[PDB]
Amino acid sequence: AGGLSQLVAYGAQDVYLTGNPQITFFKTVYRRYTNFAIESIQQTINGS
Amino acid sequence: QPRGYAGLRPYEKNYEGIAEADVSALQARYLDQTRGRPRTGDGDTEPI
Repeated sequence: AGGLSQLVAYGAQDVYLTGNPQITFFKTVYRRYTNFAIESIQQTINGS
Repeated sequence: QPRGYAGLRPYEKNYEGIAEADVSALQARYLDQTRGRPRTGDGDTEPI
């Protein structure tokens, strides 16, 4: 019973979805990125 | 001392209780596969 009963319901029509699996969903790879910061700075307006 | 130890009121050295794991090990999965379709198992593969 439970989720185990779905895992074992495995056959030919699952091959196109999970055979020779390429990815998982249970581990996210985050990409290391460059170091940066964002600052809001007021500009001078010329004219009235 | 007049009365020798009658042996009554005994005790048992090093009596430990039943081992109780706190980690709470994962449930064991079954050995029998899920009874899917009994007569049309593993697809049909219709032709053109």
